[PDB]
Amino acid sequence: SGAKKLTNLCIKETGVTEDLFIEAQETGKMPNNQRLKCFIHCVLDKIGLIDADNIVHLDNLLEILPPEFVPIVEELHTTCGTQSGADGCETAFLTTECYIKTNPVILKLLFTTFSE
Repeated sequence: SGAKKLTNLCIKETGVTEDLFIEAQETGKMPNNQRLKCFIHCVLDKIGLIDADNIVHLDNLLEILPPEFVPIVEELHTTCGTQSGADGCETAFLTTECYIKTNPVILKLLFTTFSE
């Protein structure tokens, strides 16, 4: 139950609440709440996708994932890269906003996954 274990830890660590996830899903617009930004950073950090300098390395998934995920990961990495904000949580949020614009199908499924 890896993804649920990860989600649990990051919920407890950031204080994100279910109302924020419901609002993102029901409105299609992630709310600009710092606890949601930091949850997203927490998830990226747990998977190893953002480093201590707040640079995103989504291309890491390419050595890891089955070939069927390569085109999707490559497109998100090349289109979005690192969308830098003032700190790690802002960078995670801005980069994920770019991911949602680039591949809404995949990001909507991931949001249901990494949700309480």
